Amino acid sequence: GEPVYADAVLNGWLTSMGLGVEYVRAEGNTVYYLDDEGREVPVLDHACGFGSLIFGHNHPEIIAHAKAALDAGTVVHAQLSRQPRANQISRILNDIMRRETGRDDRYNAIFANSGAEANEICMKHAELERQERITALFAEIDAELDTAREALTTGTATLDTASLPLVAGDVDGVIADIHRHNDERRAERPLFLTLDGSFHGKLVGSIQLTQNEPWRTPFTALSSPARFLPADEPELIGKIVEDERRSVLTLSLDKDTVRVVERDFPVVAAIFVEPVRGGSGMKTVTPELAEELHRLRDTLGCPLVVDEVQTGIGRTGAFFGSALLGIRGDYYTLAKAIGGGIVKNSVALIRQDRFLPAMEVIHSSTFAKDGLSASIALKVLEMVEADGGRVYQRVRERGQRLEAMLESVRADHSDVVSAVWGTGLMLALELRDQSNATSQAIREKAAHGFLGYVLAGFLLREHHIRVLPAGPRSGFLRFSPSLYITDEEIDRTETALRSLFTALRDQDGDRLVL
Amino acid sequence: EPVYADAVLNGWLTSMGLGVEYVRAEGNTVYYLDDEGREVPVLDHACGFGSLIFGHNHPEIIAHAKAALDAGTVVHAQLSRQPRANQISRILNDIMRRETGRDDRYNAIFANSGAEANEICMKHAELERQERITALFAEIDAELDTAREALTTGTATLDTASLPLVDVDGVIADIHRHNDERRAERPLFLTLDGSFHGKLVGSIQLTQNEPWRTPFTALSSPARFLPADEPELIGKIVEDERRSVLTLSLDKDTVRVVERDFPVVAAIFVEPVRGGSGMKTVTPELAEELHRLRDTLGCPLVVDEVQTGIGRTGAFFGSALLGIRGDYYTLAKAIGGGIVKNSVALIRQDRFLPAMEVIHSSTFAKDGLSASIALKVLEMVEADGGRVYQRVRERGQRLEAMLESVRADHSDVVSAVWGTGLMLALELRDQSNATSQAIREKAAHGFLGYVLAGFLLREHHIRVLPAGPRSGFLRFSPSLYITDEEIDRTETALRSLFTALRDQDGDRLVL
Ligand SMILES: *Cc1c(COP(=O)(O)O)cnc(C)c1O
Ligand SMILES: *Cc1c(COP(=O)(O)O)cnc(C)c1O
Repeated sequence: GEPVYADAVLNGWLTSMGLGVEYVRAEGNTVYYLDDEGREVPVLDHACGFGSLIFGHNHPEIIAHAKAALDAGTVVHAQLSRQPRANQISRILNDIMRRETGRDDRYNAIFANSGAEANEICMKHAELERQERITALFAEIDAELDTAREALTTGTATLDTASLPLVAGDVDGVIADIHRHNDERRAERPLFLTLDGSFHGKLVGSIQLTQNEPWRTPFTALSSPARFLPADEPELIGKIVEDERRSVLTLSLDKDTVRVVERDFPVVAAIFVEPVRGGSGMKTVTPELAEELHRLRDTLGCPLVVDEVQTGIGRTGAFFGSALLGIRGDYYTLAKAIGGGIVKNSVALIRQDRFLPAMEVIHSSTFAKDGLSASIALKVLEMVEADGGRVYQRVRERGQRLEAMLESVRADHSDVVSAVWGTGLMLALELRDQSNATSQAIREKAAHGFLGYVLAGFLLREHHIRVLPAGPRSGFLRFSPSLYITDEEIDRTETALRSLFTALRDQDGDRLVL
Repeated sequence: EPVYADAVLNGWLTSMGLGVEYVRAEGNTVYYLDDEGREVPVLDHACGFGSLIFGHNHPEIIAHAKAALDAGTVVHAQLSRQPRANQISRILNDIMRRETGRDDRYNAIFANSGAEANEICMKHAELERQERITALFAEIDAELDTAREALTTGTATLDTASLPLVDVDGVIADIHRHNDERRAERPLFLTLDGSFHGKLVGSIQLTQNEPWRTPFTALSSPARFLPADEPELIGKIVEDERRSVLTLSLDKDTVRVVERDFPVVAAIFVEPVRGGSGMKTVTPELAEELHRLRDTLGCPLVVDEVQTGIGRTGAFFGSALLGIRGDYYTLAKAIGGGIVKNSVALIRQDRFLPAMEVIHSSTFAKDGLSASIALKVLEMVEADGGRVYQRVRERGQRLEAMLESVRADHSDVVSAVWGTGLMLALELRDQSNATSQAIREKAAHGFLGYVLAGFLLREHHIRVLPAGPRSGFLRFSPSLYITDEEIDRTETALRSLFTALRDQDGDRLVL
């Protein structure tokens, strides 16, 4: 009935899913809402900012640091001055990367405010690399034209007319039609390669790189497209990228004879990959696929960009998921957990032998590289590295525990659960399709793509546990809690799930759907 | 030695005379350490490029933030009820009504930066454009259906003079072919000359500055930059951009293929006060041209207030001050209170498409901490019957006067004072023909303003930063707590600078 200035549709929808609740306080792995009588009810949080809260909500040590930084009158806005904290942060990340990959590469850091902004820095820099490639090729092509003409008009060579259906009739005329052709091509828009089910952001550039169809397809006309390569079938990937070859024309001299010929054009600006893929449902990159991506990157001459916005800061059980999994990228990006659960920060890391110094003075952003997020970033890095790397060891063993009880629930409920996916504290259950379900109310939700959200509402209202779905038809349930998740909390989750998947088995849509 | 960020950026700042690290900040003052380790106070006229309307680290904002942290505010609460967003949007809606007189209502989508706010608007504009497109293409079908069942059932003949635009069935196919090429063509954005709307893949296309933009041209839809001083040229430029689709029109007896307008323009962007042109305000003449265009093309007018907003012009909304009736608005910078990162797109509710609010999202957006701080900042700028704007206006008047008085005595080097409220700038006269070789070389490289800012820093301990595409303006956008004595110290600093520049003393200016 009444005026409403945000969230109306979003709120309506959440309520019907059974998720209309306001959390008023948070600490550790627990968030609180108020019941009818005004009491705080504790809820266990498995969503955790979609992975942002590796140390839980409002970790005391991070809050203290932030308050100290505020109390010291940290310079938050200090644009175009010396801010050595950036260098300090990038130095630490560089060290960690060496230690986890064995490789001795060095990286330059550009800081931003979100994961999508980090990736789009990489997009932009990739296009800078591509333009350099293009300038170098076109320069060569000129000199190949020059040489062919001063051989063709000075005596010494003839133009083989079998070559001519690429473009003819006459010398200067053919040069023009080649210049024409190449310029059309040069100004054509680049292509990005990404993986099926990829999620790389939702901004004008980065949304094109995100699989999910209702999120992307409305905005298709805005920005350069990506091809989504199939992860399970690496053998199809070679052919798909071949289809995307485009050539430019030039004149090649063989002392005596001159021919017009095709010559490779760089259309692909970059290849993007997630070590663990949210939108496919926490599926990790296989060694097979990593090797295909390395081939492509070697073959095309473009950077491989490793999106660690979600997988990074320890959640997989190393700092870098890529290092765990053996993905040798050329750019890396980071965000989410680096803000410590309280602020917004992100970073692109770009290898220094590819880095183009223009980028450092032609890209900028008002909020980026601020002092407060900077200081908090140094803190978070301090904390995950502490005590000889014992934090990763705790991530790994907490993850092992949680994967086991998840695997044990599957085993008893395989009629509704297909698979457990993921690694470390970044895990998911795959639900079996329920579009053919007995219960009319369940089946209708499944048809609408809302099954997972509905199940998450059951978990909430009946077991006070907060889970959120992943995947394009909300067909996965995500678990990415903090490393402080207790065994008793993991037991309470096992109880909750067995209850859920027994109701689903029984097809009890009265209980599941509101 | 090894170096992991900022090497080139730092090298450059040092040579401009701006290589300094600020270690602490309070009010309108930031501090660096001298050779002996003493804190040196510097007056800050840059102020986060306008973010610090209440100065660095305002006690009242710091206290609020610490309290919010101490209460265990829910920062990450995605996909739950976060009523603070609604509360923030409600307040902005009330302020807008009071300043425009208009009784329009606005929906809020929150983001993490000004560029993200604007790109929400870009995206939503394209959603509006796709709806337009679906409606037109639907009509065109029914115009085709009707023409064919008239052409094959007896009753009409196809006028063959029309045909060099494109058998019957063959022509339908070639029309469908044609229209689909057009449909998938990329949209156009209109913006103003010298516009700055962001530096992300989408928003960079909307930013004039050439070395920032032109490397990335191929990535995203282009914008046409319309000339602000010459509104009369704008009509023609937008005409050149017309594109048609083909359809079949029946005149009972006779049937003709004809051109029909296609919506290519997704949105028009404008800043009430234009950073990249050097704090030039939109004239009534130009506002009226923009209103024409928007009425004419059927696309939204997007008002970028990322910089001009939260009071800096002397109203909350610069657009309201200046009479720009936009359809979307965006806000950022000062709404983060000088300590956090927040932004918002406001979109009118009769244009708003509800899909947007469940198909766009962002991990950091709408977080609890920035939210609470946003409510605080709004509290503060609205307090005491609107006395804060009155103070912005009268502080701005003071500062504009001494700037205007410096110009008058140094018009041989200063062209103009631009801007309004506490958002002001001096325009420098071209020095590419300067006597001093060192000055002239810097001016040629586009580095003149930065060099002058280094003089101001090292000799008068004042922090100014340039604006404009050849760094040919000096910006002044201090906090509303700027004192008269601070404004006097700036007048002294400038007279000194512009006397050295007059004398062409490149030993003193260029280092
Ligand atoms: C700074 C600025 C922007 C971009 O703000 P960010 O937070 O850096 O994205 C957009 N428009 C104007 C007028 C600006 O001054
Ligand atoms: C959430 C996410 C992003 C986007 O991060 P934002 O800060 O919300 O822009 C990018 N990549 C992955 C893998 C993500 O999970």
